[PDB]
Amino acid sequence: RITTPYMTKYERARVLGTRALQIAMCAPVMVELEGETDPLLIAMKELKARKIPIIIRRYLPDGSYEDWGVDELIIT
Amino acid sequence: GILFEDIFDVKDIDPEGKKFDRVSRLHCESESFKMDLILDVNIQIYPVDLGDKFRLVIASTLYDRPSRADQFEYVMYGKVYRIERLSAYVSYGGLLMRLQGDANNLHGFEVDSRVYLLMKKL
Amino acid sequence: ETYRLWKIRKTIMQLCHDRGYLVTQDELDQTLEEFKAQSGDKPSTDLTVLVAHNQMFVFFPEEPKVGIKTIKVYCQRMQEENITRALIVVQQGMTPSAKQSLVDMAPKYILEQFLQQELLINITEHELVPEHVVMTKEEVTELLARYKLRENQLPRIQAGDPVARYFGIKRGQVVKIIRPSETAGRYITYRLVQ
Amino acid sequence: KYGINDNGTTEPRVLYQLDRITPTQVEKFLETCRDKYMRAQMEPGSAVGALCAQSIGE
Repeated sequence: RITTPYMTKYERARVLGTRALQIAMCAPVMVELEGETDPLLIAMKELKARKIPIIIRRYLPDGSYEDWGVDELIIT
Repeated sequence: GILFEDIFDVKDIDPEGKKFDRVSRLHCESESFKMDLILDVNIQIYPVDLGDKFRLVIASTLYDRPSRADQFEYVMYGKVYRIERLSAYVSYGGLLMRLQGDANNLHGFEVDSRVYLLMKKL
Repeated sequence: ETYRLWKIRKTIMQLCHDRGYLVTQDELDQTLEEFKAQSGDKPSTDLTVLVAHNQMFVFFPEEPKVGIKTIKVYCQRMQEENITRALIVVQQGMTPSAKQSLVDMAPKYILEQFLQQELLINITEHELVPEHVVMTKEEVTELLARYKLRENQLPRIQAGDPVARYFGIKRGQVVKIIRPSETAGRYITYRLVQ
Repeated sequence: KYGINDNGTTEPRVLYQLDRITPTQVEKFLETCRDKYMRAQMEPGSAVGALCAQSIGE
């Protein structure tokens, strides 16, 4: 609950990083897509509709963690 | 519909020296209102000379089908963009107008509003 | 000249006020005229302070290079008065055999050593040196916890640093540094000591 | 200098546009200066020294 409630540019990159690679292995798509064949262009459609089945595990450097749903974050 | 009008006497055709070939910045003085204005005028279309009485009308609207206010012979179009004895800066694309002085008759003005000029020689 | 035999006494009574003793305020600030009572005599030890905590014992041995015997002059009155901490403010420096005599008799009595021209300016009131503040034992435990940091892993200041040697800090203590900025002025950093 | 704000009505109406700061703007001014300050934080995990080595070296 203590880290920044803004999705950083390093979290948006990897969430788009692995949701692209998930959807390029026939994952179920959450956005009823409209002809986009680039898997990366599907993932930004997933982000803006805020439907990504991914929870960011944010590591405080002592070892404790703090989860954050991608629904529960403020993208830019 | 007129915001502001009076008769003006242009006194310096270009105060600090000719900087442009098509636009010279006039310095004028009103008649009995004493509104100084610093107006740029495209002189290739509408040549002006030293000591020339010319009318000046500021209107929010002009009312070829609605039969525009066309008795005047030089019409610009621009917006007011600063109000600083009030100054009242009007910009006509690039042509500035700094109508000044005596804020009781300047009352029609505001900021971010479209403003026509309607000049005429005398 | 006496700008020294006075400002040194001005500095160490700023110094042991910062280290938390009880110097009365009138004894702290002296103009030179308040020290012109003794001013002609000491050029041509009459200067030794004992102050206690809210107890250090400074020394100005008139010998330039303090030898082991000169320490041994007041090794005995160190253990006579049951005083635990001391200061030896020297003129030139210690003899290179005498500095071990401090660390041979290390845990019984402390007796830190300063030079003269090291002490002629108060380095705390220097514009480049920010306000070091020694933190308490409970001030460390609320530091480590907030940052979830082990005692080690803090930024580190040496024990022989000129401001650690000023404030009189053993290993294991943590100073709090208020570095002045321009937007905030309260940029706080901490330092574990080595 | 002029133009008393007795209730916001003087007779020349133009005078209230001298320094207009009307409270729809000043609340949008804060919600922007907050969010411009919150956005321009150091994003966590940003190779902070690797930015420093380029910005001294270049």
